[PDB]
Amino acid sequence: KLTPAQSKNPAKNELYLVEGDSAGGSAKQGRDRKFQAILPLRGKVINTAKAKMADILKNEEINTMIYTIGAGVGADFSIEDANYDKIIIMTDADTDGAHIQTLLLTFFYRYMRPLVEAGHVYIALPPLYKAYAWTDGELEELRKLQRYKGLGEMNADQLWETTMNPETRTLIRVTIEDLARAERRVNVLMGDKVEPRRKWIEDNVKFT
Amino acid sequence: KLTPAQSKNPAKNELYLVEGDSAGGSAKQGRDRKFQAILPLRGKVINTAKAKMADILKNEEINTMIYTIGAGVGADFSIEDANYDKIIIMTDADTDGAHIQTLLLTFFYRYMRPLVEAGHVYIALPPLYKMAYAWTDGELEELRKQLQRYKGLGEMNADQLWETTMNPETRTLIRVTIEDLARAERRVNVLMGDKVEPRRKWIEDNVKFT
Amino acid sequence: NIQNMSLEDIMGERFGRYSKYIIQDRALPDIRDGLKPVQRRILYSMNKDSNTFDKSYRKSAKSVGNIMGNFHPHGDSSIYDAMVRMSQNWKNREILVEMHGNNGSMDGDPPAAMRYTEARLSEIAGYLLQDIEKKTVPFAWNFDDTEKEPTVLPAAFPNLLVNGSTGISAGYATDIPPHNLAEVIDAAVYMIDHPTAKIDKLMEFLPGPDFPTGAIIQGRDEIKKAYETGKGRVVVRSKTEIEKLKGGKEQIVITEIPYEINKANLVKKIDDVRVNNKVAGIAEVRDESDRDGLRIAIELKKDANTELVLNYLFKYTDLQINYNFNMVAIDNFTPRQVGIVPILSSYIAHRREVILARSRFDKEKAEKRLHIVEGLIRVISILDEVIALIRASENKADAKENLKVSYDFTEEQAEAIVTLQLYRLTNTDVVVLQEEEAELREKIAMLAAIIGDERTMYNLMKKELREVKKKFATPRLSSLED
Amino acid sequence: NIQNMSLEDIMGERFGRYSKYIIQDRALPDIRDGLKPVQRRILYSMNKDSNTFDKSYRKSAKSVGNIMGNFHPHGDSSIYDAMVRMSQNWKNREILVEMHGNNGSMDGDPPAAMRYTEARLSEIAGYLLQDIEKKTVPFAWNFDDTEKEPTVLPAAFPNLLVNGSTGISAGYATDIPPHNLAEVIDAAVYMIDHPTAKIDKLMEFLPGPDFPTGAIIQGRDEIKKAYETGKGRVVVRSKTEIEKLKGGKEQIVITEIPYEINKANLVKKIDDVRVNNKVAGIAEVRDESDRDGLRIAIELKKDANTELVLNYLFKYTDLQINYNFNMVAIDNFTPRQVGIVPILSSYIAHRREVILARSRFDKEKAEKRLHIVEGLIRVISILDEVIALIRASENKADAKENLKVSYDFTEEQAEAIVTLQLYRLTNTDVVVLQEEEAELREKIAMLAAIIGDERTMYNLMKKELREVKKKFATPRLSSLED
DNA sequence: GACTATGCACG
DNA sequence: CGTGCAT
DNA sequence: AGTCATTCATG
DNA sequence: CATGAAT
Ligand SMILES: Cc1c(N2CC[C@@H]([C@H](C)N)C2)c(F)cc2c(=O)n(N)c(=O)n(C3CC3)c12
Ligand SMILES: Cc1c(N2CC[C@@H]([C@H](C)N)C2)c(F)cc2c(=O)n(N)c(=O)n(C3CC3)c12
Ligand SMILES: [Mg+2]
Ligand SMILES: [Mg+2]
Ligand SMILES: [Mg+2]
Ligand SMILES: [Mg+2]
Repeated sequence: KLTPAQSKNPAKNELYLVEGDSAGGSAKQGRDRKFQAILPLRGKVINTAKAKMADILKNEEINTMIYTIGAGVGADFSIEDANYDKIIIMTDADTDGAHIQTLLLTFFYRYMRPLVEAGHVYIALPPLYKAYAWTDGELEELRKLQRYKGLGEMNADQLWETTMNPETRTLIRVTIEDLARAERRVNVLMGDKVEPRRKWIEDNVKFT
Repeated sequence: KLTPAQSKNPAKNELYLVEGDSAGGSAKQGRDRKFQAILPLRGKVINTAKAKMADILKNEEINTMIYTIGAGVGADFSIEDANYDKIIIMTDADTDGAHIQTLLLTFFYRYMRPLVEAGHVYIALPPLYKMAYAWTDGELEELRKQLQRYKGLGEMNADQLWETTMNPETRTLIRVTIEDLARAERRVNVLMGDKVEPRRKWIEDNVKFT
Repeated sequence: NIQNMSLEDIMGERFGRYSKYIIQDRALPDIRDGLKPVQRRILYSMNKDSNTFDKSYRKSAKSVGNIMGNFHPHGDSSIYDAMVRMSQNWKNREILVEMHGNNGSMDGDPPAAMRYTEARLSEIAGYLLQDIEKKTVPFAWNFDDTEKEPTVLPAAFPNLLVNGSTGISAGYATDIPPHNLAEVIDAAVYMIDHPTAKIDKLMEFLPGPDFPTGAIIQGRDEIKKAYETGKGRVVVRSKTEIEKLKGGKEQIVITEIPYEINKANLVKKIDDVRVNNKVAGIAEVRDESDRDGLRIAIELKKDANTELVLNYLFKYTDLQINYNFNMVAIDNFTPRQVGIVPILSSYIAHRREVILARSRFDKEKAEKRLHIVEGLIRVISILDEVIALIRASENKADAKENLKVSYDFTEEQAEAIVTLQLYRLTNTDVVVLQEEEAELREKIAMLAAIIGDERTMYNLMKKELREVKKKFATPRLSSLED
Repeated sequence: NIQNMSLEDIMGERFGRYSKYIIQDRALPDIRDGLKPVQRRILYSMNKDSNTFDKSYRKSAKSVGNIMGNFHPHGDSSIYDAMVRMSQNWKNREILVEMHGNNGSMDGDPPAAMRYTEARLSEIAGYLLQDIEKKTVPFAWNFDDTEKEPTVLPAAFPNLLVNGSTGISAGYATDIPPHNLAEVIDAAVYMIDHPTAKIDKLMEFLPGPDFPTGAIIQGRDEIKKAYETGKGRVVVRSKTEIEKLKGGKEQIVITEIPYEINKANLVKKIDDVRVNNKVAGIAEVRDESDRDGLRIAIELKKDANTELVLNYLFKYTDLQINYNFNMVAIDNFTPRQVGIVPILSSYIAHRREVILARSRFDKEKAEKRLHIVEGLIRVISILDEVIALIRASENKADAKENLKVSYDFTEEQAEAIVTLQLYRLTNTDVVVLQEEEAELREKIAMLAAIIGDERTMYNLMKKELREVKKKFATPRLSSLED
């Protein structure tokens, strides 16, 4: 299920977590195989705050992540015995894409916090517009246009140019700034209890 | 895989071998569950006059049609033990419908002739046209007096399936009847055999390309 | 090449972006036409493409493709499964899509894939789209920015209650059951005349849900509770008969089952009862359902207590279930838990909006023309000098100009006059044009009145509402008790 | 009730229908445009829908659905898979469909489903359809009987040889390899001048196959046999290099592989040689192919006989394989095993029919216009008299009769005049019309000459083929050895 | 969205 | 075996 | 053309 | 455990 790097190097190597088998393929095809591995997430990733640790373990996407990163899960987790210097979550710049980022992150917080706290978890930002633009702002500079609907409309040449190439890519580094407020936020948005969530949404989401 | 009839009756019970899982479902819905069973054939059927008998007994459909007609296959075939009186082949009226009928028939001939010999193997003729329904371009001109051109079973509702092709008191059937056991061997082997040359020639001699 | 965001920060934007979309634009229906986005697109698209009830069916895949390419930016399976559901008359009380082939069954077996089936809109579906071409409803651009699409349909009948909805978003979910069309309309008509109507009165017209699968609905108190607050547990229970078999045996005969319950799974679950002898006296469970009737027969042993068994089944199977109302819908962009009254009220508000819009449009058209027809009537009176002036003109632009300057035509009249084909000059019958001038005025009067008189408008609304009911009404299927 | 039928007789009737159908309408290409029916519908449909190289891409699903709904009545996987191959530039020498997104690789991994990808016609596809709108090609009713579709495309270049085909029917199969566009055209143009040309001479223009995957083709003698009989067995061997490495170790490097071979399986089947130590010397197998260049590194041990290894691999893997020509195609509705001459002649024949039809069409159009223009020129000298005559008529038909009778205009002229918009009486400029008239006569002449003189027609056929070559020409990719 | 099995002709 | 339109 | 997993709220 | 639009 995993497409691994060519040589083992826990100081360069990178694990790309890609939404969907299809964009999985384009990443497998556009990457630099020497130091870039590909793990396609095929479907919506299990919620690790809501589910039983029993189920969390029996989960394909979840096992192969533990196994591929090879650093153990939860308590028995040693950042030392890792496999990658960077773990990169790459999804469509669409809402379900965001949802997926959300679920992966709650897994990495609840069961590999060290990894997140050590700044090894990143988030690839695919271009929003076609030259390329990421900002409704750059788009103006550029106009002096295909609105991308997901990774699946991108050629492997373009993926690399814009979002896999360390030289040309714009990344997000996920940091834990206030351990207290982070656990609050994660447990609210992703937990078993609905009402705190609804409330959160009413108070925070602007329906207009 | 199989959808059994409700009451076991080697005198009335029908076996409907239907092209594709979906039309098989449409049939499962429009059948008369008391005596009509449904065994979907999921894609093109193996050519039993071309393949090793090993790979033939490993085949999902073949296996499951030998073991539900319950008479066994080959030499060990006892017509007396069979579980249905009528075996009905129901395919689209399209060309690959034609092809499947071919493939199935060559199976019954090769490995269950007693069945074909006894006049127990039929072919359902679904209607070609709806204006009411018609089966013959001629029947069409009569209805035109007082048009959907069906491209397969896929576009018929169970209600319609029943009314025209599954209802015993409404449907036209074709009864496969071996007239001359000698000619029928040559015919099956030219068309379905492992040897290409004969068949290419047969096509050249018989098929009018216009 | 690298930017830092906090967990609390990213986790926030992401879940917010998603939550919002899933609420406004996925799982929950608009309170006015009772449709979720996917469904609205299915209908609008098929309709734009002339794929309607009076015309021949199209391949399902063709429809699905055009929805995807034009309006809905999501999986084709989502779109098709949506389409197939609108075609199943054991889920929709009034079905919006007619589909040929295997579109499923009450045994929950899989529908033929979109390569096999064909579809058109149902006739009633027509009425959800009625007058869409008259600028009666807000449009917006599609993702492509190549096409405008409607954000809500005209809705010549109140679909949200007739067909219901379900129902799973983030922070909110939905369960609205089907209701009888004639009934919902009687209530709406009443509420038009009596804005401040109370539930107790409304329920005289709209007594309770009417499931397409029929059955028995028990609990007038909880029904009322739901119509008031949008929440309520009600009981739904199978229609049963007791046949006497030979040998002092009895047979329980089921003929309608609860909404959303899989017939085939039921029959199995009932048999598991007979097989484990959880309760005593079941002889055989036997589905006898055919293409034109639902019928499960439970044969009992001689000397089995048939009430004891029937009760066991109602309790420990889905032969009887609890239906929970949970009426959430999208009102003014936001999720809103709502009962019978804000629903009907919103439907009405909307129909008002539509009818005004519709009437402005029609009247705008009759004006534009009535205006041309005056122009022509005058031209005839001075044909000779007008041809003379166009002859003098240097080109179209100048001709229109000279027409305005010398005879006080308006641009629009100028354009009409100047684009007449020569053979018009043969006609000097003003009288016919006057009959038209008249019919147009008359028409505009009637229109303006609607726009400018609230009562006159609402009467229209009622007239139309009743037409719909006369045309599509059918009898109740589900019986009510308490 | 029931009708009797013989097994002998039924098997004959059914397989006859299947055989015929799968032969002429599925698996084998038409000898003129080199397309299987499904390929032709794909192009014709995408083109009808303005899904062309110069316009934006388009959800693949939208396209597939329209194809399925209007023309090709089969599975969508068949249709989409066909459409994908047409976009894969390691299968087609000159791809006919451009496709954004994962459309496979040489490693054979699955292309994104039509849910995900977007497509449009390649620019060259344009030329296969050139003049489709000018009655240059025989049309037929679609299964619906709702829309006519082409039975062959105009083919502005000889696609059968450029992109090849393959190829499994009943009684027949086909394998025709890709060819260099510039070469094929050169051959064609020669044969146009020299109808009786023999293979030896054509091979000075069409030396042999040009795979888009490159490599080395070996067998000048078998190539001739194939170009003559339709059958032949040539050899294809991978392009390789040797790189000297640190430590005095050498390394084999493959940069091109044989047509229709899976890079991924190859590499496995090669590392299986290493692993079974089938030949001595292999350190490591390594795929190093990346988005811009194929590259398989075979690293050897310290003292290893590199010419030994390289040979063993050619012999015992697919680093070298045999391609078999089997050139079958549909000529006059029948399957014909055919070689380079039947093919090109058929192409020429066809291009002849198109150019003739095209010209008949354009001429007729031009005469009609000329006729009108002639009428307008008279009308100007009698503008007023004509206007007066129209005024004096009673209606449109009366006007035309007075035009015919009083000034000997023709029905078609009268209609033109009588349907002019009023503003035209401002543009009363006869010189510009006389200019158009001249331009028109000149055009009609040029066109009449083509229709009336074979050699003039063949010069066009040649002029044009060269325009295409100039525009789409590219270097050979496969090298040839004998 | 991957996987699974067939036909048909051909080395 | 593997190819490519079909089921 | 079925099979397989997951999300989200709910009782 | 299902429900039904999504991946
Ligand atoms: C059924 C069936 C299969 N199987 C798997 C088992 C096999 C056995 C022989 N029935 C049937 C199978 F393995 C693959 C397909 C298939 O790829 N595409 N595109 C299809 O449309 N179908 C449907 C038949 C048309 C498939
Ligand atoms: C992947 C996937 C599945 N599975 C089954 C295995 C499971 C693994 C565990 N994630 C993935 C699955 F079981 C079903 C679907 C599906 O129905 N439709 N319509 C889809 O589009 N997909 C693709 C994900 C988008 C499906
Ligand atoms: Mg997406
Ligand atoms: Mg078919
Ligand atoms: Mg119960
Ligand atoms: Mg070899």
